Amino acid sequence: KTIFVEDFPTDLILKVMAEVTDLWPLTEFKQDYDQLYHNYEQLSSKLRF
Amino acid sequence: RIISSEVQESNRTETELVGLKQNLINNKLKLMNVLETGIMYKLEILQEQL
Repeated sequence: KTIFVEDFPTDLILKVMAEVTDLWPLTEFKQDYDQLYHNYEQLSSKLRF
Repeated sequence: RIISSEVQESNRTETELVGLKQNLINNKLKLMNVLETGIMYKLEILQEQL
């Protein structure tokens, strides 16, 4: 059976992209990860509480 | 000389062509495997989920 990416939990996708930014730490990618992780811990974490 | 350079060489070429035929048949069987039990099976499951 086929399962979409969104069916995987958001935390695992965030960890994958964090690893990607670890292996490609260039400033634009690092800033994009910082912004997206801040949006994570703000919006989705506020939604989590 | 006729047997070796012409008849047996023709036999060797014929055997190589038969081996290519068998390889093509195996590739065809694999492609029907990827199709029926695969790509059409994937089509069936995708249509089921859709």
